[PDB]
Amino acid sequence: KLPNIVILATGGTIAGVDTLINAVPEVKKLANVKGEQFSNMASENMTGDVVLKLSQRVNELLARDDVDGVVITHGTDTVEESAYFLHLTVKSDKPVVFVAAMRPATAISADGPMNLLEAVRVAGDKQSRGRGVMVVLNDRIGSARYITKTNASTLDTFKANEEGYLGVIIGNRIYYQNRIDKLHTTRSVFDVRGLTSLPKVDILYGYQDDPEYLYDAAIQHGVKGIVYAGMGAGSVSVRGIAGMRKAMEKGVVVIRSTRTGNGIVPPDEELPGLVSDSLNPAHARILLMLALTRTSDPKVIQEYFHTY
Amino acid sequence: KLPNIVILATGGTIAGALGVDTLINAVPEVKKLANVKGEQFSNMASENMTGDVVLKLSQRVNELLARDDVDGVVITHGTDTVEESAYFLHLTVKSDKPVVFVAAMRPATAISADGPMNLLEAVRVAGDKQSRGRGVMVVLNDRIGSARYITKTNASTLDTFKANEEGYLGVIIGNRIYYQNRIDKLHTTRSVFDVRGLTSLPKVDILYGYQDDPEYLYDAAIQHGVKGIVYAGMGAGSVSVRGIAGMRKAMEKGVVVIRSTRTGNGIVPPDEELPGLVSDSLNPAHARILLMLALTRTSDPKVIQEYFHTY
Amino acid sequence: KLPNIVILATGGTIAGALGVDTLINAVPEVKKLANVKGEQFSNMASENMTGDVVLKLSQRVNELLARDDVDGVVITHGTDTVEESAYFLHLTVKSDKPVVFVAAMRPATAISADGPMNLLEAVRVAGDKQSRGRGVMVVLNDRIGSARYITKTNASTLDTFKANEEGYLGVIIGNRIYYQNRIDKLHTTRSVFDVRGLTSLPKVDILYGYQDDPEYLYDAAIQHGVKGIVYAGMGAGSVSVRGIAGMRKAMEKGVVVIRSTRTGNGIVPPDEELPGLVSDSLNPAHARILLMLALTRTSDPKVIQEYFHTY
Amino acid sequence: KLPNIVILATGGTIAGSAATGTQTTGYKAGALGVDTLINAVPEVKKLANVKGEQFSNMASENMTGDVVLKLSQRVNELLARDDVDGVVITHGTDTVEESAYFLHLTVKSDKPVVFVAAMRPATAISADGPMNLLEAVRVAGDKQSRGRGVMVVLNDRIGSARYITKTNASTLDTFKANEEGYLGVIIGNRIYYQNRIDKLHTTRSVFDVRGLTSLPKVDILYGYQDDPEYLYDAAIQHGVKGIVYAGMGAGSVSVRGIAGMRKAMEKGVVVIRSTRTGNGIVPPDEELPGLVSDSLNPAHARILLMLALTRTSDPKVIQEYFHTY
Ligand SMILES: N[C@@H](CCC(=O)O)C(=O)O
Ligand SMILES: N[C@@H](CCC(=O)O)C(=O)O
Ligand SMILES: N[C@@H](CCC(=O)O)C(=O)O
Ligand SMILES: N[C@@H](CCC(=O)O)C(=O)O
Repeated sequence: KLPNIVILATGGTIAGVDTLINAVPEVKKLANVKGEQFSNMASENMTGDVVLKLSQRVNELLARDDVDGVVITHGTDTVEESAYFLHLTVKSDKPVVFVAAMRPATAISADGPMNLLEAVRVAGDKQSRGRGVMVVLNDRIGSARYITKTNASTLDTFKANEEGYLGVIIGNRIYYQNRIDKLHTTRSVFDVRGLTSLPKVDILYGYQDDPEYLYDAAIQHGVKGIVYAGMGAGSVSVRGIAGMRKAMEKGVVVIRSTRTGNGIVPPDEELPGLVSDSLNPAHARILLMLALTRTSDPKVIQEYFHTY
Repeated sequence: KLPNIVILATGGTIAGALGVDTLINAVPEVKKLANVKGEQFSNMASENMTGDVVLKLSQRVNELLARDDVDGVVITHGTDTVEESAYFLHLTVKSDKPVVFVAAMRPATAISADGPMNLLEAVRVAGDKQSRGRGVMVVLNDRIGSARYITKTNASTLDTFKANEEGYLGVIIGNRIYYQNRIDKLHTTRSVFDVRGLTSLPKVDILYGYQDDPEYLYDAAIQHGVKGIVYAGMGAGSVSVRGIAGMRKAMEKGVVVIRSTRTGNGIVPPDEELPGLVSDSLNPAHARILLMLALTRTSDPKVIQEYFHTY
Repeated sequence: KLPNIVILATGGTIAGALGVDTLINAVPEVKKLANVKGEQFSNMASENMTGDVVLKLSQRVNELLARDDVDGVVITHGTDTVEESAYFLHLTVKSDKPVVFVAAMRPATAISADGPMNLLEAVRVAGDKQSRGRGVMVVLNDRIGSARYITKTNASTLDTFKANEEGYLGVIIGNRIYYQNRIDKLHTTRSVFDVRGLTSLPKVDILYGYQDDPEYLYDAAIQHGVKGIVYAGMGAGSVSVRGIAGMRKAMEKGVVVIRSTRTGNGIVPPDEELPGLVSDSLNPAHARILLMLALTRTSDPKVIQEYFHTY
Repeated sequence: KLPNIVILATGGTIAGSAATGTQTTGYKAGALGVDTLINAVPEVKKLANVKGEQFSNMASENMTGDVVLKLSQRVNELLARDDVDGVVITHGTDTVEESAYFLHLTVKSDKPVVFVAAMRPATAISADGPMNLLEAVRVAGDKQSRGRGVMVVLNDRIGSARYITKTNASTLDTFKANEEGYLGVIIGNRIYYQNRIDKLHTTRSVFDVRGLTSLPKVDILYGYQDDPEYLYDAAIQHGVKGIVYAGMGAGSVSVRGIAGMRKAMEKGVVVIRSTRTGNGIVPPDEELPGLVSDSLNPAHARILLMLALTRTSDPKVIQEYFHTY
């Protein structure tokens, strides 16, 4: 028979979850779908405490024998943060597929309907198991660890320039290309099912004349971590170095990432802080927050940035 | 005979430690492309380049290009903020003579260092008469990028400088320049921005957009006297309820807010439902440069918005 | 007043069978942007479009643009060979009025079909005063590509039309056109090519380059009277010993040989030690179009090579 | 101690030289010996115990299936030895993706096989060959590189032989897999692995050519406006066993191409519909003649079809190979 798929709605312009389902009745030929309204917000207002609750609910659903996979509708702007959080914390090999739309549901040539169909097909395919959390738009299956919104406004915005897609959906058929060589889901050390709150982590940009006082402000409000969206390969001005050294003196963990959009920030002993490997600032903040729920050991956190 | 090209050095791994003359003598082939003079303007890693110094760089380039014995200028620079320096000069250099920034992703001592060929290409571009009137250029890895579109897209690769949606102005293949595009924007001799009499620039900071982004960072920027804030927003400059509160406080105190995007590419469109101006297709670093220069001429938000659509 | 735009239909799945008026009524918003008139030129899948028909298409567009009551033309077309038809008109249409090809990767009946918004964007482009004088354009997926640079890069995706090295002329975001580039090539009103009196075109075939590529395919093309051969070469138009023998036989019989590349992008540079001319950055399908038009004016290889560097 | 790596040289610009250092074209490929290349990069000896072997010295546009067959057989011999930990193969850029994918399907070992090439001749200013070779040796000698299929390394990137292609005629960064990305990257003397390909290769591949002396003939025909039926006739008459069609869009066929393919199939020729576009999926369509290439581009599709024809004539089996290899 058909796979059993829960469509868990959080908001986003792709949207009422039942209104969405009935607007795309073809999904009912791909799966037995049940809609659940988890929240209804624009994703720029999604917060870590709500994402935590999202992961806890998804873990509960996937523990059920009558649930084969979950599709999560979400706004595009921060889907990559929510998706990567669940990538590290969902303790199941059953597919979890985030889906979103770049055009509103009323727009001409709205992309939401076909994105949803594709997400349900992916979530219901036996071959989709064990691949980590996925993000599906525009016929592409992206890994939550590599995929990012690369363009403010286009349909094809979700890309992983250096890492490619896990697969594509063409002609109602899934073509799997890659498995990511990173830890996730069932292999992940992270289990947050007993957590109720998350560590505070802020992101500071790197640019000519970047100011020291933004580090001061972050320290004074009690951040546990700072992610630096650095110039080039996490390069730091003399002002940023002063700010990072002050932050580390107060026990704040600093991760140097990159503002460029892609690539590796390599280790460098003459610079302060840890390095983000190929994690962009938004993903690096998610991983650092979760790491800080378990450890403050810099060697462990640095390995996590190389392996997750 | 040969064009007269000044190689104006600011630092960077293409040299920074080595002096400009060490670079020239390491690549003696440049002397077959132009009569080259080295001038050491500074010698810093580009992450320490500052607006006050970029201001002086533009003023010095303007003096050089005013001379009849200078046909063009090649500016050696670190990769990390070359796109900020180049766009500043894109808007303030008052000449059609070529200004070409060049950089290297590998240090000059590395195996297969890219600096030598990047410099050779930059000199060929700066000395070609067909390069005039094209705006400020950034040359690496056989590519000629416009200062308005080109950005460092990768932390660590040789091919990092790309303009994903706008492409390259031209390419250099087999010792020949192939020009592909002219940028459909105002620059250089048609720009209203003139800083030849300025000594300082308005303070403009950049704040990131992300889940749980904090209001206090807006408070801190206001309390330290920023005149503008560039917001590297989620998606098309979308703003959380906390960012909205912070922007409303900044605007009440007269700070100009530009909504840009953290994504890397594309258009932030006007939106009546959100605070602030929009950055068009300017990324946060370029938006900060334009906003700083705009604030030297006006505080009218409708004029600043038009600058962002035309420069 | 609204611009007057003709929607000239040739086929493709954007109307897939379906008449042009049905497509217009499926996007009634176009009537708010322009006074539109549909004209059914043909109704075929674009893999069956032929040079003789493209010739007539070019002649009909020139007739329409000669009229004072026509401000621009949108041409609906299949995706598979739109880049061939579009580049042909890019070289042969004698007007600065916009000519905008539009297509769809999903059939008109599909869920989330891209045709309606592509058509709406194409009409917005064709009717905008800022769109004049830019050469022939191809509009899909919010992007405006030049017919000289744009190509179908993916067999099956909505975002397939890209120009990796040259970017887009502009984009359409939030019901507004953002122009980024003007192509630095000759086209339309500055093109030497005129086919308004022709009824047929010279025969030109394309042969692939690959390991073990066979000499007998050159023999066959010669025997069937080709006037030109475009070679989709390995790398930068590299040729095996078998391809060299085939090209030398073709050139001895007066066949003009153009070396292009199978790679998808970039410059095939001059190499006097290899037979034939080089395609500059033209891919094999575009190179065939230019070679056909070049042969209507000359058989001089030096002149043809200059065409490939300027068009 | 250090891994033992054989550098097996076939030719290419990476062994190319010229009269001056300013010409990046007009040089001559396959003119420097492998020991000249190794001695130009002596740092390789701190990464591995290296042995150079001159297999051939030709421009890769002249590489042929008969020689690629011998290359696969020689690499299999080398990797069977206990004193060989991996192999680096220097090769011209123009057809490295064909040679690499052939060995991807036929090498019967998990030890790394890494193809390396250069877009600038060895004498050029800022020549890329030296660092590409050092990266390839680092990759071939790392035990974490085992079991990943055959790799192609240039410009700090590790590409799978199944996805990587030369995308630009002339640039250093030409080797890309737009939709599938890189297996890994090499930054700061360190390898970062990102992906494992979800396809069959090497030790899990059914293709074995170690006893073969010849390969089936397969030609490639382009799809375009006015494409001629006579090229199909010519291919049939010269005895092709397979035809790969570099089709318009998603393997779409004109009325002339359809007539040609039906003639070929009536004569027993296997037709694979691929795409000239550069990327993406050619989907099944029973309304059209032939099999479909999945995401294989024409040059890769030709290699897989040649190897498929060494073991099967069953179209269901061949189509399944194109979906799984
Ligand atoms: N800012 C909105 C955009 C619309 C959408 O992507 O759904 C959101 O992320 O929710
Ligand atoms: N952080 C250094 C990197 C070296 C370089 O790019 O030249 C700089 O930007 O100067
Ligand atoms: N083969 C069809 C594909 C559908 C389309 O692009 O319209 C054509 O090019 O006409
Ligand atoms: N045609 C030459 C160029 C080599 C190269 O660029 O590596 C070959 O493939 O051998």
